[PDB]
Amino acid sequence: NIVMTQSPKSMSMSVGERVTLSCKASEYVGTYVSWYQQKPEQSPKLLIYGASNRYTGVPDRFTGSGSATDFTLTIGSVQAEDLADYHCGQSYSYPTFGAGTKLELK
Amino acid sequence: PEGDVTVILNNLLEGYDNKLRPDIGVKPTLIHTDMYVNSIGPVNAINMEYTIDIFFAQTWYDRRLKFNSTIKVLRLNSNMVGKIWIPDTFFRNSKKADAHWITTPNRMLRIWNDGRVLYTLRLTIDAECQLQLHNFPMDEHSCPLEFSSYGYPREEIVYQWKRSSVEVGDTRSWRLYQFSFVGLRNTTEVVKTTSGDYVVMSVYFDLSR
Amino acid sequence: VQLQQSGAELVKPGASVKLSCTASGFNIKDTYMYWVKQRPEQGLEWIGRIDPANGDTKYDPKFQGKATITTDTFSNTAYLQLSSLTSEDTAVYYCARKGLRWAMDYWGQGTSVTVST
Amino acid sequence: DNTTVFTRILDRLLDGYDNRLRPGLGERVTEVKTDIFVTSFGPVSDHDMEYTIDVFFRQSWKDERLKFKGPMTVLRLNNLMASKIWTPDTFFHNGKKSVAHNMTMPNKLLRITEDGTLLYTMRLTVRAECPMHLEDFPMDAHACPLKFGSYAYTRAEVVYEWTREPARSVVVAEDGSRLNQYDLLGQTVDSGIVQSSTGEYVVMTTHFHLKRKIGYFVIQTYLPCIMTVILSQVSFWLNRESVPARTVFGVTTVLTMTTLSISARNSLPKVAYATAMDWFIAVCYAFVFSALIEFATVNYFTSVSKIDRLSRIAFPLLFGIFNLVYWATYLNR
Amino acid sequence: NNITIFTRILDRLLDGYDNRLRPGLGDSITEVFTNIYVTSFGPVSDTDMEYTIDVFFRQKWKDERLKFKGPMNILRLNNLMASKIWTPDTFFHNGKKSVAHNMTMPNKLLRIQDDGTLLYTMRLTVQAECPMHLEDFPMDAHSCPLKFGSYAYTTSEVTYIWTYNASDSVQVAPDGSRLNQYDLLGQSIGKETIKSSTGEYTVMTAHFHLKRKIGYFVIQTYLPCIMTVILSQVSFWLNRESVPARTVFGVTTVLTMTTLSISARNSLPKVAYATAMDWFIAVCYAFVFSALIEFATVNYFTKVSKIDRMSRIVFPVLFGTFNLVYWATYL
Amino acid sequence: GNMSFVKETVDKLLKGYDIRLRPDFGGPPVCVGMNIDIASIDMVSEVNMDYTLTMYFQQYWRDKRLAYSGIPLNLTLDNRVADQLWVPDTYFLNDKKSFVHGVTVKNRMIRLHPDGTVLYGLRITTTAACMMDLRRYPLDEQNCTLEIESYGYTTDDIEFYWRGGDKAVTGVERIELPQFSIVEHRLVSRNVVFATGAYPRLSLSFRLKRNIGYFILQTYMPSILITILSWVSFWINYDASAARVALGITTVLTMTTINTHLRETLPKIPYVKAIDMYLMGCFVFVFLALLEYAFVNYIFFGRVNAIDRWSRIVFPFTFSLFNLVYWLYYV
Amino acid sequence: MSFVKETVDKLLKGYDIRLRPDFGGPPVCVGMNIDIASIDMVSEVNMDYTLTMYFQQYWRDKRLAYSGIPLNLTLDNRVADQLWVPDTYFLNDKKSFVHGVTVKNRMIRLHPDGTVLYGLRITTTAACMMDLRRYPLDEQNCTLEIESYGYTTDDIEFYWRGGDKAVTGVERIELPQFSIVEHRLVSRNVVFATGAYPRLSLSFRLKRNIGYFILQTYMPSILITILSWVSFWINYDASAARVALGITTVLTMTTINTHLRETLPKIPYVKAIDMYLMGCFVFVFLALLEYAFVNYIFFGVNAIDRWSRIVFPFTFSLFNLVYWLYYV
Ligand SMILES: *[C@@H]1O[C@H](CO)[C@@H](O[C@@H]2O[C@H](CO)[C@@H](O[C@@H]3O[C@H](CO[C@H]4O[C@H](CO)[C@@H](O)[C@H](O[C@H]5O[C@H](CO)[C@@H](O)[C@H](O)[C@@H]5O)[C@@H]4O)[C@@H](O)[C@H](O)[C@@H]3O)[C@H](O)[C@H]2NC(C)=O)[C@H](O)[C@H]1NC(C)=O
Ligand SMILES: CCCCCCCC(=O)OC[C@H](COP(=O)(O)O[C@@H]1[C@H](O)[C@H](O)[C@@H](OP(=O)(O)O)[C@H](OP(=O)(O)O)[C@H]1O)OC(=O)CCCCCCC
Ligand SMILES: CCCCCCCC(=O)OC[C@H](COP(=O)(O)O[C@@H]1[C@H](O)[C@H](O)[C@@H](OP(=O)(O)O)[C@H](OP(=O)(O)O)[C@H]1O)OC(=O)CCCCCCC
Ligand SMILES: *[C@@H]1O[C@H](CO)[C@@H](O[C@@H]2O[C@H](CO)[C@@H](O[C@@H]3O[C@H](CO)[C@@H](O)[C@H](O)[C@@H]3O)[C@H](O)[C@H]2NC(C)=O)[C@H](O)[C@H]1NC(C)=O
Ligand SMILES: *[C@@H]1O[C@H](CO)[C@@H](O[C@@H]2O[C@H](CO)[C@@H](O[C@@H]3O[C@H](CO)[C@@H](O)[C@H](O)[C@@H]3O)[C@H](O)[C@H]2NC(C)=O)[C@H](O)[C@H]1NC(C)=O
Ligand SMILES: *[C@@H]1O[C@H](CO)[C@@H](O[C@@H]2O[C@H](CO)[C@@H](O)[C@H](O)[C@H]2NC(C)=O)[C@H](O)[C@H]1NC(C)=O
Ligand SMILES: *[C@@H]1O[C@H](CO)[C@@H](O)[C@H](O)[C@H]1NC(C)=O
Repeated sequence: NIVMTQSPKSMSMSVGERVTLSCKASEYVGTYVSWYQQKPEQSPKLLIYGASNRYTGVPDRFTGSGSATDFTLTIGSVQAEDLADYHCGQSYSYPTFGAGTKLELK
Repeated sequence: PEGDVTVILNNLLEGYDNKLRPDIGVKPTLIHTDMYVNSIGPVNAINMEYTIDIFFAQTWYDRRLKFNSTIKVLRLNSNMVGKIWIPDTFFRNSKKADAHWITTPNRMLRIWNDGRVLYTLRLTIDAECQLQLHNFPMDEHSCPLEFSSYGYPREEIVYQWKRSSVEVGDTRSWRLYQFSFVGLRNTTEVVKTTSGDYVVMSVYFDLSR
Repeated sequence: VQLQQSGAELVKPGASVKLSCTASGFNIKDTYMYWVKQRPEQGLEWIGRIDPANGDTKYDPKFQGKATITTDTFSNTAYLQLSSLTSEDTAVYYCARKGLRWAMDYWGQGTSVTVST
Repeated sequence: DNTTVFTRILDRLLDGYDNRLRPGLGERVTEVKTDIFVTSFGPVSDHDMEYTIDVFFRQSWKDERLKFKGPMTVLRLNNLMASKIWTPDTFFHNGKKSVAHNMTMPNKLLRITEDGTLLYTMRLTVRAECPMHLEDFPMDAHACPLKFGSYAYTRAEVVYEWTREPARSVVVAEDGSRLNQYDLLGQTVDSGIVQSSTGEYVVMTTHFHLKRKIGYFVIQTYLPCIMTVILSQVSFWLNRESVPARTVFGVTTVLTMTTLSISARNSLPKVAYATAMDWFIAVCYAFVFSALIEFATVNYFTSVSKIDRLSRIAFPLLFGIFNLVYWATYLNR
Repeated sequence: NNITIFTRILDRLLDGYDNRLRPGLGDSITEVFTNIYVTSFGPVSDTDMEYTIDVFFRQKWKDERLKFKGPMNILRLNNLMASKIWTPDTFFHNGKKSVAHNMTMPNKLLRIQDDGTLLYTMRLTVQAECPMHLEDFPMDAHSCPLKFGSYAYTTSEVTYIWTYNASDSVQVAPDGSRLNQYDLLGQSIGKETIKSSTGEYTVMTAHFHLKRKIGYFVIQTYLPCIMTVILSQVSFWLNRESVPARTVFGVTTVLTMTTLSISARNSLPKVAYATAMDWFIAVCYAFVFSALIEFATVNYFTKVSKIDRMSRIVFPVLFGTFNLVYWATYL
Repeated sequence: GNMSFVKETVDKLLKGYDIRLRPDFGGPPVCVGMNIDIASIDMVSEVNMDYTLTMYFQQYWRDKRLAYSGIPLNLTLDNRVADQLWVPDTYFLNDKKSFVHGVTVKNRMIRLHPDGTVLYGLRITTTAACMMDLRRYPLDEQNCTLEIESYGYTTDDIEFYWRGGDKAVTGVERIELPQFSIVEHRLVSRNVVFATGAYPRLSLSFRLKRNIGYFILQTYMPSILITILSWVSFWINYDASAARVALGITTVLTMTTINTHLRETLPKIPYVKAIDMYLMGCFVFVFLALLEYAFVNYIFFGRVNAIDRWSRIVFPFTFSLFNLVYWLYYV
Repeated sequence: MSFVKETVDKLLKGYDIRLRPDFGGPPVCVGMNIDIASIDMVSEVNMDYTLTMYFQQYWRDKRLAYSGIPLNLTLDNRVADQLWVPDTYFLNDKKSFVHGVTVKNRMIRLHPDGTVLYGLRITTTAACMMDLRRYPLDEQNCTLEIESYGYTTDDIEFYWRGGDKAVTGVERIELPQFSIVEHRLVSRNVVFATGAYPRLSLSFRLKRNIGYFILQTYMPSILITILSWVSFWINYDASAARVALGITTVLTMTTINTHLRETLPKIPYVKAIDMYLMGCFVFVFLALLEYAFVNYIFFGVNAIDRWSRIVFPFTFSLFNLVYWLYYV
C-alpha cells in the first residue's frame, strides 16, 4: 500500500504571492502523481497530470516539480478564483490520496 | 489517414524512378549532413579500432516530391525509404558496421511540401583509428570518421556539414575508459580515386589518455 | 466528456443501495472506471477499478467484500452495489475515468449517500 | 467453403488499407499501450557494461480501419498479417544488438478484436547498455536501465502508456533467473519526454535493481589475501639467525601479493579510479612490506629481539583493526 | 538476334514448368550422379572432433522437361536459372556448418545440355564431424568421414550414384593442404542405405584417412618431461649433507611436472579415459617423486648412502627400459 | 501423363489456400504430433550455461484443405512449398541462437499424405539455455531441458502431443558426450498460462551426470600429491631451516596457483563447490604443516623430536579422515 | 530527366539477365582493378590474412548502349540485380562480405557505349598457407586467387586493366609485424574437370619485422644464458646458491619455451626460434651438469672452473655467429 502526506494542513495568504505545496510518498512513485482541486460543493478537476506537465485549460501560474519521493505544487500568484483545497494523488500503484490542504483568503 | 494523405503518396510515387538521383543532368545534388553521437564505445588499442553509435541524419531536395496541400510535413515510417531515392553514403574507414532492425528498422523519413527530404537512421560503426605507441600510455589521438558517396562523384553529389554538424551526448556514461573526450573538429575535402573525384566529410575526435 | 450520476438517496442501515454513473461522449471499453470515497471535510479514498474489456475488477483491501461493480456496455453506465452498508458510511461518491498519465481527468457531479432516520 | 467467410473478411480489411500511415493521422494521437513480460533476465557482462534480457514485448493500440463483424470477436491471426498493417516503430534507446527470434516461424503474434483493438507481442533478446559505477566493487549495486520509445513519431503523433498499473506492468518470471553473479531485487518503471533536434519524443524507462553477491570474491581474492598476510606475519615467530628462511617468507608473500593484485583486475574494465577491492589489496600490499622491512631491520641489528617481540602482537592487531573497519564501512552502506 | 533465339529457348522451357515436382516424379526415380573436388582440406581441429573441407560438389541428373532443340549443345547459364528449376536437396548428414560463398556472385554453375542432362556444381565449406578416440594419443590415425544424401526423397524417389569409378569420383587437389598436425593418406568411398524415421535413404559416404605427425608433441611435451627427469637424477650425484640444494632439486622438479601435467592436457578434449600421453607423464612424475623420497630416506639416515650409489645406476636404467617399452609398444 | 495430373492436383490444392488461417479456424483445435531424432548434443559449456543440440525436428498435423484422392502415393514436394502452406509457429522458449542448415539448400522436408496429413521436418541446430547448479561440481548431475511451445495459438487453437508415446525421441542412446553421460531422458506435456492465454508445451529433458576420471587425472591427483609433499618436511631435521621453509612455501604457492588456475574456467558463482572445498581443505592442511614447523622453530630457537614424531603420525591419519568424509558425503 | 528515364527504361526492357553479352559469339573481356584499402591483419594461427579492397570490374554489354544522353549515367546499385554482372569469385576466400551501410557499397556506372563500370568494397579473409621453418626471420607469399566459376575461357576472359598499375594501395598498407616488399600480378588459365577457366592472381611478399622478437624473446633468452655463467664465479662449497642459479635458469628456459609455443599452430617441424631456445637450453643444462660434476670430482676443481669460465662465453658466441649468419 502507498500513503501520501500533504503538509501543512491549512494556510492563509492574500492575493498575489508565492505558495509551495508539499506531497511526500511512502516509497518510490516515478512520475504519476496527480494534483486535484476541490471547490466546495462542486466536482474535482485535474491540475497537473504526471509530474510537471500542465493540463489543458488551467492557468500557467500552476506548476509542479517531480522526483522519486517528494512532489511540490507551486503557484506564482494566488488569485481570487483559487478557493479550493488541493489533493495529491498517485498512480504508480493502485491509486491513493492525501488528506488535502485547505486555504483561505483575508 | 483521411484519404488526402493517401492520394498525396500515390501521386508522389507514380512515375517515380528511384534509380536516378534528383537533377540527374542539371546540377549536383546538395546533401546536408547532421550527426548526433550517442556513445563512443571501447577503443581497442590492440586492433586500432573503436566503436561509435550515432544518429546519422541527411537532408537533400527532390523536386519530384513537391506537393501542394494543407499538410506541411509528411512524417513517415521506414517503409517509404525503399521506394524513394536514397544517397549511397558509406563510411570509408569502417571495418564493420550495421544498423538496428528491432522492432522496426530504425529509420525516419520526413518529406516537406517544397521537396525537402529528411532521412535519419541509427548506426553503429567499428571504425579504424590510427594509434601511435610512442610515449604510450601518455599519448593523444585524433580518431577520424570519414564518409562519402560510393558511386556518385563530385559533380553528382556534394556533401555539406549542417550548423550543428556533430552533437555529443552526456559524455559521462561513455565508455572512454583510458581517454577523455577533449573535443571535435569537422572537416571536408575532395579525394581523387580511379572512379573520379569524391567529396569526403571527416569528423575527428580528440582523445587524451 | 460529460459524466452523469443519479441523485441522492436516503437508506436505512443494514439495507442495500444501487448507484449508477452514466458516461456520455466516450465508450467504456477502452478506459478504466475509477470510483472513490469522499468523506466530508476529509481526503479522497479509492475503492475499486473496472476493466470492461474482460470484466476484471480489483478493489481496495479495506473495502473487500463491501462493494461490487457491474458494468453494462449497452447502457453506457456502471453500477454500484453496497451490500452490508452501515450508518458510518455517510459520504459523497464520485465517478472518474483513467486520464492521460493514469490521472483522473473527467469527474462526475457526485452523489451523496445519507444513512439516518 | 467454411473458411471462405474468414478469407472474405481479411481481404476486405486490407482492401484500401494504407500501412504507411498511423491510425488517426488527422484526428487524434495513436496511444500505444505496452507491457513487458521478462522470461529470463540473462547474465550481466561487467566487462562490456551490458545485460542480456529476454522479453515478451507486448504492445496494444487502436485502429478504426480494421473493425470487422464476424462469427467470432477476436481474430488470432497468423504472423504475416502483421507486416501488412501499421505497427509502431518502437526501438530501444540504450540497446546495442537485440535479436528478434525467428525459429521456426517468426516469434510474433497478432490478435485483432472486433471493435478495432489490436495486440501485437514480440519475443526479443535485448543486449542493452547498463552504465555502472564500479567504485564500491565488489559490494556495489546497479540499476540497469532499459529505455524504449518511438523513433520517427513525435509526442504529438504516438504517445506510449502502460497497459496495467505501472507497478504491475513489468513482470519477471520466477524460473528465469540467469544471473549468476548479481541478484535481482526488483523493477521500477517511469515515463518522460526526451528532447531531440527533430522533436520531442515520449520515452519509456524501466530500471532493474541489481545487487552483486560477494561470495565469489571472498573465496577468490579476500581469503587468499588474508591468508597471505598471515603467511607474512608468521615470519616474526622464527629466529633472527635464519636469514635465508625468513627471506623466503619475505619474497614469496609479496610476490604472491602482486600476482593477486594483477589477477584481481582482469575481470574488471580498464577503470581509471580505484575500487574498494583495490583499497583492500593495497593496504594488504602494505603489510607485507611492513613485515619485510621489519626483517631487514632485525637482520641489520643481528638473544631474541624487541622488534620481533613487538611485531608478533602489533601486526596481527593493526590488521584486525583495519579488517574490522573496512567491512563495517562497506557492508552497511 | 542470337540472344533473342536463346531467350525464346530458355523461356519456352520455363513455361508450364513446376519446380515443386521432381523429374520423373510419377513415372520413375531421379538418379543424381555425384562427385567431389577437394580443392583444399581444412585443418582437423582435435579439441572439438571436427574437420573442415572445401569441395566443388558437382551433381548431375536428367530432366526430360528441359530438352532444347537449338543451335547450341550445352547452355552455360548463370545462378538465377538454378532457383527456377528442380535441384536435388543434397545435405551432409555429418555436417555442423557450411559456407556457400556467394562473393561476388553466388559460386554455382548450371549447364543444361540438349538431351536433358543438367550439370549443377557448387562451392562449399563443409565443417563435418569426425568421431575421435584418443586412446593412442598422439600416435592416433583417424579416418574422418563425410556422409551426404537426400533429405526428403527416399530410395523410392532419388538414388544417388558416384559418376566415374567409385575409386576416382572423390578427387583431392595437389597443392590443397591446410593440414598441419596430420597428413592425407588416402580416400575411400561407399554407398549404404540408412533406415530413418521417415523411410530408407540412399546415403553416400567417403572416408579420408589421416595420421597424426608426432613431431609437435615431442618438442613441447615429451622432451620437457624427459629432460626434467634427467635433471631430477642430478640429486643423486651431490653431497649427502647438502640438504637445501637437493631439496630445491626435488621441490622444483615436482612443481614443474605438475605444471607440465596441467599444460599438456590443454587444447585437448575433456575425455573420460587416460591417454598414452597421460601414461607417460604419470610414470615420469612417479620417478621424480621417488627420487625426492630416496633423498628423504637419505636425510633420515644421516649423521655416502650405499642407497645413493645404487640409485645412480638403477634409476637411469629403469627410465631407459621404460622408454624402450613405451616407444616400441606404441610405435 | 502422371506428372501433369500431379501438377494439376498440386495447383488445385494451392488455389485459394489462405496461409493466414489455420486449419479448422472456426472449429476445434488442430492436433500437432511431434517426434525428434537427435543427431548429436554438441559442447555443454558451464561458462555460458547452455548446450548446443542438433535434431531432426518433425511435426505432424492434418489439414483438410490439402486432401487429394487421385494420386495413390505420398507426394513429397520441393522444400520451397513450405512457404505457401500453413505451418505452426513453434518456438523454443530457452533458445539463445538457432538456425536451420542451408547447405546445399534449406534443410526442410515437406510431404503431403493423401488424407491431408502434413509431414513437416526440419534439421535444426539450437543452443538451448540450461541453468546449472554447480554445488557438487564436479561430482554433480545436471538437468537440461528444451522447452517447446506454440507462440501465437492458444489451447483453443492448437494441441501438442508426442507422437509415438515415449518412442518419439530416438537417438539419445547413441550420443557420445566427451565429459558427461546421458542417464535418462523424459517427455512432459504441459499447459502453461500467460497473461495472453493458455498455451500448450512439450518438454524434452535429459539428466547428465559427469564422468569424473578427467578430474582425478587433472586436479585431484595433483592436489593430493602436494599434501603428501608437505609431510616430507617432518622427516627433515629441525636445524635445516631453509629446506623446510622452502618446501612449505612451495607447497602453499602450488596450492594457491592450482586454486587460481582452476577457478578461471568457471563462472563467477557466489557459492562454494565440492572441488573448492577439497582444495581449501588441502590448503588448510599445508598451512597447518607450515604452522607446525613454525611452532617447532619457536619452541626450540625461542625458548622437538616428540612433536615431530607426533605430527608425522597425526597428519597422514587426519588427511585420510578428511578423504573418507569427503568421498562418502559427495558420492 | 524525362529523356534519361525513358532511356533507363528502354535499356532495361527485354534485358535477359540469364544470358551473358555475346552469348552465341566471342567471349566477353572483364578487365579488373583492385584498390587495396588496408590489409586488416595476417594471423599465423588460422593461417589467413584479411584484405579490404575496392574491387572494380570492366566489361562491355551492347544491350546497355545509349546515344542521346551525352554523360556517363551512374545508376543506383539497385540496378545491379537487373543487369548481367560477371561471376568472379576469389578461390582462397574463407569468408567475405560487402558493407551494406548506409546502403550496399556497390557502384554501377553505365558509360555511353554499353561499357559497365561495376565496383564493390569487399573484405576477404583469404587463406594463405605459411612455411614457418625460418620463423621469425621468415618471409611469406600470400595470394588472392580470382577466377570465373561458371563461364569458361571461351565464355569469359579476364585481364589486369592497367597491367602492374591495377593493384594500387599496396605500398601504404601497413600490417603491424610484416612489411609488404613486393606485389606481382599473374594471369593464370587453371583447368578443372569442367573446362579451362580464366584466373587473375594477386600475390604479396611479406617479410617480418624482427625487432619485436628481439625485444620479446631473443633478449630474455640470451640474458638467462649470461645468468647461468654467474655460477662459475661462485665457490664450489656453496652448493645451495649454485643449484639455485641452475634451476631458475633451466625452469626459466623451459617456461619461456612453453610460453612461446602456445601462440603458434601445432606444426610438426622445428622453427629457427625453437632451435635458438633449444640451443640455449642445451647450454644451461650443460652449466648445471658442470657444477654438479665439480661437486662430485671433489665431494665423491679450480682448473675446471677457470676453464669452463673461458669456454662457455666463447662457445655460445660461436653458436650466435653460426645462427645469425645462416638464418640471415
Ligand atoms: C550472400 O549471402 C548472404 C546470406 O548468407 C546475403 O545476406 C543477405 O543480404 C540481404 C541484403 O542486405 C538481406 O536482406 C535485407 O535484410 C535486412 C535485415 O537484415 C538484418 O538481419 C539479417 C539477419 O540476421 C542480417 O544478415 C543483416 O546483416 C546484413 O546487413 C547489415 C547492414 O546492411 C550488415 O552490417 C551485415 O554485415 C549484413 O550484411 C541485417 O542485420 C532487411 O531489413 C532488408 O529489408 C532486407 O531483407 C538479407 O537479410 C541477408 N541475409 C542474411 C540471412 O544474412 C548476401 O546478400 C549475399 N551476398 C551476395 C548475394 O552477394
Ligand atoms: C617496522 C619497524 C621499524 C623500526 C625501525 C627502527 C628500529 C630500531 O630503532 O631498532 C633499534 C633497537 C634494536 O633492538 P633489538 O632488540 O632488535 O636489537 C638489540 C640491540 O641492538 C641491542 O643494543 C643489542 O645489545 P648490545 O647493546 O649490542 O649488547 C641486542 O643484542 P643482544 O642483547 O642479543 O646481545 C640486540 O638484539 O630497537 C629498539 O630500540 C626498539 C624500537 C621499537 C620501534 C617501534 C616498533 C613497533
Ligand atoms: C629408494 C630408496 C628407499 C630407501 C628405503 C630405506 C633404505 C634403508 O633402510 O637402507 C638402509 C641403509 C641406509 O644406508 P645409508 O648409507 O643411507 O646409511 C648408512 C647406514 O645407516 C649404516 O647402518 C651406517 O653405519 P653404522 O651401522 O652406523 O656403522 C652408516 O653410517 P655413516 O656412514 O653415516 O657413518 C650410514 O651412512 O642402506 C642399506 O642397507 C642398503 C640399501 C640399498 C638401497 C639401494 C637403492 C634402493
Ligand atoms: C528436470 O526437471 C523437471 C522439473 O523442472 C522435471 O520435470 C518434471 O517431471 C515430472 C515427472 O514426469 C513431472 O511430474 C508429473 O506431473 C504430472 C502433472 O499432471 C503428473 O500427472 C505425473 O504423474 C507426474 O507426477 C513434473 O510435472 C515435471 N515438472 C516440470 C515439467 O516442471 C524433469 O523430469 C527433470 N528431468 C529429468 C530427466 O528427470
Ligand atoms: C608466390 O608464389 C607464386 C607461385 O606459387 C608466384 O607466382 C609465379 O610467378 C612467376 C613470375 O611471374 C610466374 O612465372 C611466369 O610464368 C609465365 C607462364 O607463361 C611465363 O611466361 C613468365 O615468363 C614467368 O616465368 C609463375 O607462373 C607464377 N606461378 C604461379 C602463379 O603458380 C608468385 O610470384 C609468388 N609471389 C611473389 C610476390 O613473388
Ligand atoms: C525469418 O523467418 C521468415 C519466415 O520463415 C523468413 O521470411 C522468408 O524469407 C524468404 C527470403 O526473403 C522469402 O522468400 C519468404 O517468402 C519469407 N517468408 C516465408 C513465409 O518464408 C525470413 O527471411 C527469416 N529471417 C532470417 C533472419 O532469415
Ligand atoms: C564545420 O562545422 C561548422 C559548424 O557547423 C560549419 O560552419 C563549417 O562550415 C564546417 N566546415 C569545416 C570548417 O570543415
